[PDB]
Amino acid sequence: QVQLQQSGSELVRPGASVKLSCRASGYTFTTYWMHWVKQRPGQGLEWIGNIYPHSGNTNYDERFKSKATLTVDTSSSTAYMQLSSLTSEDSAVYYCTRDLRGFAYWGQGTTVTVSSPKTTPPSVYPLAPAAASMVTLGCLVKGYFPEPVTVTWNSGSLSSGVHTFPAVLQSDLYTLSSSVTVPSSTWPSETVTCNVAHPASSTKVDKKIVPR
Amino acid sequence: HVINYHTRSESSIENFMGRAACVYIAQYATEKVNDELDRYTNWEITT
Repeated sequence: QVQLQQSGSELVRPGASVKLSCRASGYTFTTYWMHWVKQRPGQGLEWIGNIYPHSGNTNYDERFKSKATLTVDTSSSTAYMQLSSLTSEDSAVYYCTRDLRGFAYWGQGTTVTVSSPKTTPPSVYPLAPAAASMVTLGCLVKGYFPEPVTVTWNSGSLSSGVHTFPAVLQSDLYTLSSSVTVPSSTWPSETVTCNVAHPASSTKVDKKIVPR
Repeated sequence: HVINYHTRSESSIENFMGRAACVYIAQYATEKVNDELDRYTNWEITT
């Protein structure tokens, strides 16, 4: 089987050269076309270019030229797809399609958000009402800058009615939601908490939910 | 009279149909540049 997946890259300070590392080793070595598929959060699938290992011929496309190089090294069997002189529009999921009659062998992909930002910690605010059989719960997140965030409810014991809401953008700050439904026999009987985490700022915020 | 001549041998069915006629021009390569002119081409038979 073509092992294993692609690598990860985080936000890099502007001016340095980041580098992806696409680690498909399913040899088949080394005569194929490693075409890199890139897709925005606008759900459109675009093409970043391909590379050929037997002689060394790369390619490019009009919306990603100058200077996205696709270097090849058959000793390590990796394909490099990072673009320098970048802007913030390169914040998109970056796949790795191998060559067949179609685009059959993809990778798993990585999203690389690049800017000159500041990593902000999250802050759990209690969403609790101040009557009926079941009440929906939740705790709002407001103002975390990089897209790594964590979603838990009771650390793996009340993950039934957790709806995963997107962090749509306003004022350059991500705002998602995580609402869970509780029955009246456990509220306010057991102490419910929500614990979110930010890997990029390495900050943990917790809050216990109280009836107001 | 005049006596006559000119047998219809080339107006036959097999003399009109039997001629090596090209039906398809298959194209392939060794290094795959794109599709088409990829290696390994194919063609379902139709005349």
